[PDB]
Amino acid sequence: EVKKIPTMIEGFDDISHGGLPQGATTLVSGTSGTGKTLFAVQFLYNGITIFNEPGIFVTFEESPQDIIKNALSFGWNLQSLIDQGKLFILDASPDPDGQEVAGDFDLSALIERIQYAIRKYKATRVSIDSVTAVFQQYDAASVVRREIFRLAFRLAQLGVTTIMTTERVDEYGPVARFGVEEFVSDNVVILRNVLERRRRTVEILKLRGTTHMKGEYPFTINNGINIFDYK
Amino acid sequence: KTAVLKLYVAGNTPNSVRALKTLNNILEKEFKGVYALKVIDVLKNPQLAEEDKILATPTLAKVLPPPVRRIIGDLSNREKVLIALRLLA
Amino acid sequence: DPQHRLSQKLKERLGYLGVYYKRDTAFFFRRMSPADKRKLLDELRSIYRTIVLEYFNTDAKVNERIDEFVSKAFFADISVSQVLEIHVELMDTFSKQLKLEGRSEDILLDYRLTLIDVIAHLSEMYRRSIPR
Amino acid sequence: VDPQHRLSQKLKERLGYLGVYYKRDTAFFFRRMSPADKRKLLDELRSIYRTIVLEYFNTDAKVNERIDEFVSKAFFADISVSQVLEIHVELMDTFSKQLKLEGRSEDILLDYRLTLIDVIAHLSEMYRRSIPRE
Repeated sequence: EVKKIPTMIEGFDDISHGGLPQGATTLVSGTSGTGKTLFAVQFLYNGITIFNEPGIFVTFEESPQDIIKNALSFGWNLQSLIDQGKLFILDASPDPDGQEVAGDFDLSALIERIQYAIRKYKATRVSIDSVTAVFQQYDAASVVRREIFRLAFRLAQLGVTTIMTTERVDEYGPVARFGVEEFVSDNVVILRNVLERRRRTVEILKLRGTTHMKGEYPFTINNGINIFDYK
Repeated sequence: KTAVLKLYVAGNTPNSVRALKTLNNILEKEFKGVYALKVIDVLKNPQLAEEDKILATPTLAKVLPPPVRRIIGDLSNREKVLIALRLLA
Repeated sequence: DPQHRLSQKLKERLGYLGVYYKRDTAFFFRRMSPADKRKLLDELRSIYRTIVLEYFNTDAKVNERIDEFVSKAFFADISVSQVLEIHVELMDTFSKQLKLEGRSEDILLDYRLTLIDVIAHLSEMYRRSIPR
Repeated sequence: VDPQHRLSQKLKERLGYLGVYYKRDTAFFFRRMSPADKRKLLDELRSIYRTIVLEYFNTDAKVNERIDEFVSKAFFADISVSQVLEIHVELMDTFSKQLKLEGRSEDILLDYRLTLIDVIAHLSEMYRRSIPRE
């Protein structure tokens, strides 16, 4: 009764029985170097090149120019899509000259900027990477938490499908850092990278209100994410 | 001795109202020199917030005197504002 | 249409909440020494000339020199006429430089949008001012 | 000489005749009007601007006084330059589809950009005098 949109990421629409819940937010959590950013880029890249659905990529730590070239490192040319006006990178990373805090605040400007970008470019897919970085660029975890919830609420109302990437502490422990799984709660995907040789896995921990293949499945990073051995 | 400032606010939330109040009284009473303070509602002018990469509200973006710097919050900690207007070391 | 794109730009960047301000009459253009008068005037010329040549370029940020021009125009209380004079003189120079190249002066007409851009911004500061 | 140059000389001439500054009544601002009185104002402005444009460039017209009438209504209603440009654009759009249905060049529309500059220039000078001066 909930509908999903196809990610076209090789093997994911099968383990998830269709893809990502439309008009909702899916967390994609994992330690550093698990392919979260890669997942987030591939999601929008396919949306644009296969489905002609424009996308916004919101970045909280990496600069837009390091997103584009780290994407080159993954095998994709984002600047073309930006030049066609089908992809927009929203720079929500910190200013290197510093930002001094001198009282209490919220993240309203961030939310309005995103909503504005969505409507200006007519986007239906949004990627946000990586929301945990925010908690380290401001020391008020409770307002940061609230604003992340309120952002998810707004993204839903705008009828947009969203991926939020999140850092982990370890491959087996808390689902996401700073307890963001308490507000963005319904849809969680976990990515692990453990040891002979590295083994990478994807797990659909939760997809509230619908069916999905349960447990960990292996995948390789070869010009995209490639999940296998799941019948 | 010239100030060019932009204050990004979010509607008429108490934090924004406080910041405008604090900032106005500092400029008119403890500041000497010429100044122009632009107050922008991000709910009404989002593109302006995109241009300046504003994330939090309220945000105080000093254009002059140089160098360009950002101050976040309702501006309760006034010294951080004074140092920016150069009125205190 | 560049006309529709100036219009949408004005809706996006204008209509501020308010401008609070303090000006010094001693530093108004009309009250400056003859040396300070044209020194101000050379700065305005440079900024506007900078604005015009970067106006139609895709990845440049003309809007903050537009804002720097306007702030500068505002604190000196220069008239709209003086702004128009700056545009006209600059266009005259562009015209005599274009004749030596044997090229059309038709692009100059598009810079009229640039002028409208600047005058709009300057007026909006005044229109959105909160006196006293 | 060039109408851009005598738009220019005309603006310098108008500087002496203006008041040092002006005081408006906020009660008569556009933002405080009923939706009915709002559209009543904008249509008068539309009508006046259309008259200005079509008699603009006519030697034997008194365009400067309809310009003065347009500008006065816009200023005391606190109309923005942005709103004026919107009025111009709609009229130019109307002119454009009518010129294509007649098979004539749309290059005259570019000439009306001068007309717009004339009106907004006057309007902006009024705003420069909207705050106290000396």
